[PDB]
Amino acid sequence: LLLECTECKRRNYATEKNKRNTPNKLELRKYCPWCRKHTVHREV
Amino acid sequence: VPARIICGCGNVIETYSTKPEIYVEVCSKC
Amino acid sequence: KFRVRNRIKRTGRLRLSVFRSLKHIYAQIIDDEKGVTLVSASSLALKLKGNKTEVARQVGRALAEKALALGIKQVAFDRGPYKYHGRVKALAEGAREG
Amino acid sequence: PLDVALKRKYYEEVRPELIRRFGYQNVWEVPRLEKVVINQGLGEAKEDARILEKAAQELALITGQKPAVTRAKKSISNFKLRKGMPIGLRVTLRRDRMWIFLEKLLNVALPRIRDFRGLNPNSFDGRGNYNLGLREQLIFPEITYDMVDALRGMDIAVVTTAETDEEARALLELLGFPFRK
Amino acid sequence: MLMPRRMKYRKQQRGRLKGATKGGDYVAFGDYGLVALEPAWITAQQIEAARVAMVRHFRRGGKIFIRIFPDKPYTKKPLEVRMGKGKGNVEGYVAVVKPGRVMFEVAGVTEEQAMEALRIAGHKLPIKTKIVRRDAYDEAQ
RNA sequence: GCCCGGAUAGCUCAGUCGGUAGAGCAGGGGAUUGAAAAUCCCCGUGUCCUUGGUUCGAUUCCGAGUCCGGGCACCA
RNA sequence: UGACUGGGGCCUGUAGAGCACUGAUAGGGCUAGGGGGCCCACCAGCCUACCAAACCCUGUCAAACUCCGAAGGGUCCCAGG
RNA sequence: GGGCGGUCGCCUCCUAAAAGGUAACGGAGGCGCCCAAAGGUCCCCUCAGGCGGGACGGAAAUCCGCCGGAGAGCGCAAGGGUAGAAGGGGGCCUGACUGCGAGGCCUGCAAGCCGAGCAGGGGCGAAAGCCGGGCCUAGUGAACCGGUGGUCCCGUGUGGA
RNA sequence: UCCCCCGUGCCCAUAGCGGCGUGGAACCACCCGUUCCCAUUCCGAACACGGAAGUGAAACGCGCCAGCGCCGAUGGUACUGGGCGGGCGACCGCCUGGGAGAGUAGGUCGGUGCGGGGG
Repeated sequence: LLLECTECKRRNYATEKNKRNTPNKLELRKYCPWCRKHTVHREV
Repeated sequence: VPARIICGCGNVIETYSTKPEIYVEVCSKC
Repeated sequence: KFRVRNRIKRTGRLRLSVFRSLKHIYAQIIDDEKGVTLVSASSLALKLKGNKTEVARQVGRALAEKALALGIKQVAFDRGPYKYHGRVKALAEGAREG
Repeated sequence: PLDVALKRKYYEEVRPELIRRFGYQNVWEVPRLEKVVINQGLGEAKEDARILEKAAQELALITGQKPAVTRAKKSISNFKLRKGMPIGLRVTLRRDRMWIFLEKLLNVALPRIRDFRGLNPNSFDGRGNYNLGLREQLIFPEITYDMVDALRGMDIAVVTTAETDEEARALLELLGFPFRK
Repeated sequence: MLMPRRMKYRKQQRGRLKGATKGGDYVAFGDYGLVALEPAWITAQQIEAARVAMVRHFRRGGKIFIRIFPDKPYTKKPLEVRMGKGKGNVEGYVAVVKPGRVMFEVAGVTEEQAMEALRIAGHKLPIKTKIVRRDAYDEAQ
């Protein structure tokens, strides 16, 4: 499944792939942005 | 813990296990 | 076997090898490629105490004073079957860090 | 609990009788016990919701040591389960705990075996060390009559430093292993 | 007939015939043998006609050794078809035979009958033959 | 992609314009008759999908998640 | 500096050969099963110029097998040219 | 010859004549995905088979003892590679980073591939260090036209739209 | 310089498997314990810690052995850069530079650096 990753409380994206049935729902994961250096990022 | 086994054939064997109170009908003596 | 040989994971020079025997504890600084020891020290085989972990530090500090004297600064830590624990040479001086 | 009958009455009797019987050179050249390892196995990771560490603690009573679960590798599609997730159930007894179990086993268990006559003679049959198995769990002393959901068995294996199964055949019969020769 | 009972692949290439035999060039099983002079592929039905003839001749006889195997498959396209459309079907099996290979052997029969039975075989075979005895065929050390 | 309807007994479906959880069929026990049916009495069965919230409490009332079902468009 | 040639150093899996791997293979030995005679159904028992695994000996086969392996070819350096 | 049939991109082996490359409606197989752990790091552990020996237990359910350098395993085809781990088990994690990138492989074009190193801010480790997804080689689609979310930009006399 | 043992590299089986002797003063190991640091899908088995009553049994070191394993000429062929033939063709022969693989005679139970401790 196609997927996009937002810098909780602003812009940004990263974009990945989840597997719904196989471990998915409410994907969250720690990552760096050019905007305000690391930041915890969620699905969309 | 240490323990006593009490046979129906009189005899008393003294080993260890858990729970010390043991009624047995017959050990190695019949 | 204890294959192990993480010592194989040595790239970028100067090996501080350690030997732990049932009675004793020894160590030699080696420059490979050349194939040659430069500096050393040992347990009571260096003439010393009958303890264990205290003894370790002592041989450690020993190795330190001798190395810096030759112009050797920094290295990399060994023990094959290490399990980095107990008998450690957590010594000042040598620049291998930690 | 640091010294039992089988312990003592091994060093102070069975020990010398074998240095005589066979004429050894070393205290290490004589046969000793290494280890005793029991296995249940069963195969009850099925339906009706299968708990059965319930029956792994009743095994921990008789032995005193807590057992580890052992898992599966292939798949008997012929008679159910696969992959992993299973039932096999095991415990390794070394020293003291070793003799304590063997103690009560020889004094109280094999006696309690419904008919009985003696252990089978050649379950060494060559490869040093010995093996036996059981049907019942209640021939054991510390396990009660009214706490049984269902009787079950086990596979007791006893290891030795001795090379040939002569050297061993001796050592066990001397500690009191009843044999149906 | 006389074919392999399993093969990695069902069809294979054609290949050339260099001289020599590489191996198979000394008798080593019976008393009298049959050696080849011309290179050829020898079909199974030839080998057979050769075998049955051997036995036919000296009925209730000795032992025959067929020291060669039809391991190689033979492709041929159906009649009156054009080219391409991929390789043919496999229609039989053959054995590669080059100059010096000892093809056949007999043992435990009168020199008289050996000489004869081997000669009849060569009449079943699409090549030139020669008969041989038991001379310096001693590759021991 | 966008706009409608819905989930309640094994199956298929009716509900207070917030305070009750109800039908038919199937299944089951009996009445029955030449056989098979059609009569006739009798009972079984619930997290109302779903987590939240309004509320004196909620199956119903509202945010939201989920799957089954329709309707209308676009495709470089 | 060129083609070509002399002297060096790497790289390579063909011709040829081989059977260690993958498969194929003729005969004999050794030996699980199965067929079948002796025979008893209480299940054992002995034999068989039957079919026959695995394993060993002798003899071989292979584009998509290789324990091995040339002549040559590729490239870089120094020269003649 | 054309039709009927078959095929059309991509990967692996052979044909291929010991660098590379190399044809035929030549021989034989696979891809159009998957993994929120099947990824990072640190610390551990070693196979398949075979012959013994063991209650229920087949001819490998799980147990024990010898022998067994790899024939097992690595999500799926084949090949190469691999236990001095790329394989099996746990703990902490998210580098399945942002900004670039000397230098090369490959090559008609345009594409495809490998990449040390510096800056930033991190993960695991005592350190040495390693990390810019996955043992490796298939899991793919130029431009054009549109959709959504942002941002220094433009905004038809000027401000805004 | 000459022995022995402990660490650690280079050679990549002529160092290997199996047999048979040895070695404990010193090294080394096994051994004694499980309070303590640290451990076990259960086990102080392993890792780990404090010890020294005992043993060289196991493990390791050192010898000696050729049964298996490993290495392996010299000759002579196979094949072949280049030059030239015979035949009507599958294929065969000469000249000149290069030259296997199998198999034979035979070789092998290692060699060799750096550093420690002991006479």
